[PDB]
Amino acid sequence: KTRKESYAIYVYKVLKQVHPDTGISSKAMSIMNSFVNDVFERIAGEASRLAHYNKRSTITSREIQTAVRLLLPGELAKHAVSEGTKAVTKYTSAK
Amino acid sequence: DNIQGITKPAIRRLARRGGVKRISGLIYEETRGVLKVFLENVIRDAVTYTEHAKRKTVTAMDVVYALKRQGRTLYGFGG
Amino acid sequence: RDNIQGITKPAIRRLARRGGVKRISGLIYEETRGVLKVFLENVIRDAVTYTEHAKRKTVTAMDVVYALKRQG
Amino acid sequence: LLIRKLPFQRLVREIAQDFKTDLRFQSSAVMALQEASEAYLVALFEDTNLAAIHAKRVTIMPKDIQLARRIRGER
Amino acid sequence: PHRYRPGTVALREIRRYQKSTELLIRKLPFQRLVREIAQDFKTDLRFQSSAVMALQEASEAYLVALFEDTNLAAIHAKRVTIMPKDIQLARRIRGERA
Amino acid sequence: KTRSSRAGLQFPVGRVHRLLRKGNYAERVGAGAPVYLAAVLEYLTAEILELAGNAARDNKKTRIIPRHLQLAVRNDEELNKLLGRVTIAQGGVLPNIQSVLLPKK
DNA sequence: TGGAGAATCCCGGTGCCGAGGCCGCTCAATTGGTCGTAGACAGCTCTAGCACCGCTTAAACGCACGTACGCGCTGTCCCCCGCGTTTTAACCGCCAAGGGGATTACTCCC
DNA sequence: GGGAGTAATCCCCTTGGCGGTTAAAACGCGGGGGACAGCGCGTACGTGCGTTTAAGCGGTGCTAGAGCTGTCTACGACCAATTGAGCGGCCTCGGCACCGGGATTCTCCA
Repeated sequence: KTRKESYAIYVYKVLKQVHPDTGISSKAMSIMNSFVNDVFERIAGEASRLAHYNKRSTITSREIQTAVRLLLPGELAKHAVSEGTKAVTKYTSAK
Repeated sequence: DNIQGITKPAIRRLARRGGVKRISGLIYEETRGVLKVFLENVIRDAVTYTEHAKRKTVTAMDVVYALKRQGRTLYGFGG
Repeated sequence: RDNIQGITKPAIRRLARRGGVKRISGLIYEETRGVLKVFLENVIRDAVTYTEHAKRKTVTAMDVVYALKRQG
Repeated sequence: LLIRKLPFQRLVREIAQDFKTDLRFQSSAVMALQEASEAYLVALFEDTNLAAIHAKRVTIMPKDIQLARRIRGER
Repeated sequence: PHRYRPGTVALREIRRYQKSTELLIRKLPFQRLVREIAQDFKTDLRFQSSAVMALQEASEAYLVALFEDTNLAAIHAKRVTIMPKDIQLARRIRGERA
Repeated sequence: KTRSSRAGLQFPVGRVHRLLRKGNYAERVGAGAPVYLAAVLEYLTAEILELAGNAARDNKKTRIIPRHLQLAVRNDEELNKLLGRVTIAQGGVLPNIQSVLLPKK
């Protein structure tokens, strides 16, 4: 049989990191898999034309942060850029 | 024609789902005409990019692509 | 500070005839001022974002082209 | 243009001060702002013209003006 | 015999249909409808059931949206009854038809 | 050993990275950019599943149907701002009745 | 305005099928070294936006004032609405002809 | 030197046809309350003219941030080997809706 990549296990351990005793059916997992896929190619879209509008052929994270501040409004954007900032600092401070 | 299979109590049920309190009998022909407009638009785009893939069986995936060129895409079908 | 009243009501009434509206009530004007202020606050936020990422501190023509073509 | 220039640059600068301090503006970009905003507000007034005519009225008011903003859906 | 007043029945209907989520239009008339419509462009077009139900759910989304816009436009017009002139006005102000 | 363990992250960096590479957006890429993008992903999906669990405790259900997700996305003004442009398969509509349509007696 | 009547709800009992683990497999992340490379940083140029100001001015503002029609109220009537009745085609499902998307190799082209 | 058309194939997928049946489409019909014509009104709103005021455009400083370049050096592609994260067949027991029927709660007019 063929192989298909899936994100059931990943958001699965995310939700058991957050919600201990809650089950989820197949339809909600499918619509959120399509959601995370859709937000992936769209934000790859803004990353692409911020790269090419700034005459750049290289993706750097600064463009991705800029892309998410250009689309996502409000204080949720500030929380997202904050948690991502701590994520990339604990990435760069790793051994 | 098979548009008479879209019955008027189904239109009543979907209008009560759609939030309409009081319904007259003159909306059905307008609804069917605009249904022709949107549905032949979507199916011409879907069969166009179905035959762009050189296949003859129409699945839901290129349907989701034809919806996401419109800007009101539909989730849960690998999109 | 307080320059929302700079949009004069005869300029709004010229916007009404080129918009084609025959008669205007007095309550229209501050509503339209709020709508244009909301939309301007929406677009200048993107303009500041394009200015900040481009390692510059001024707004140019391609910046406003992108900011106006993003929403359609 | 019929809306006047220098309070429009002043108001755009005043609002941009709430976003980031001390920006400098090219003239042509602000002209692009002016012509685009003129286009959208003209459009919304033939929208309100059709709203008022369909409401059997000749004078518009902000209640009718807002229902159009929920027709487009912005807030 | 007992006969309920109109409007309370509509209130119960709108509550039980805004509570519900099931597809109310039958699948076989819509299936033969899209078969006949697909026969117009090219012959022998074959549909998966997933595409049919996805287009069906999309049709529910657009019709419920335009019904809610119709309702807000009609209560904006100081009426409870709906008329087709509301349909052309709601389709023009949406900008879908120029 | 994996970069997910060293990053303190939980979504796969390599899978989204190879999705970037076969996405052919540009030629060269940074290192922490998919880490940032993945971190934004579990933040946003964690907020979505938090609101889904909130709806689950609201309607006495422990297994989540997308009713929970539609109630979660359509009561928040930010989620109505971001996902008002997008429809939902098996979405449905909230109970909303007008003031005049109420039986004013 | 309260009771007859009917819709709703919720709990006792129930059956079912799929959510989630269990184990087998398997192949792209991972290590690490190398080498092309392109943009970070420093440096030279340059030019026009901003600031300030003065001569002259089209337009805004605000009150006076006449009045046109949106709204309140009155009267009408008719048109789908609730209830009852009658056909009806949608759907289970079982089978069945067959059809074709993807799975292997074979060989060609810019 | 790897993308692309060409050839069997097959087993899962497409489509449908036929028997039963069953809640639903649609029609019939009294009807009554909201759509809608008609009058009073009065008020805000259109227009018109004195007054002002910011305004439209020129003139100059100027400098400092945009625009272009040298370069080389850290930084990303990429390629041989590995394995454990992460794909799939299989099994099981519990979440949840169905059946049902009494407690609970709108509805109107006498």
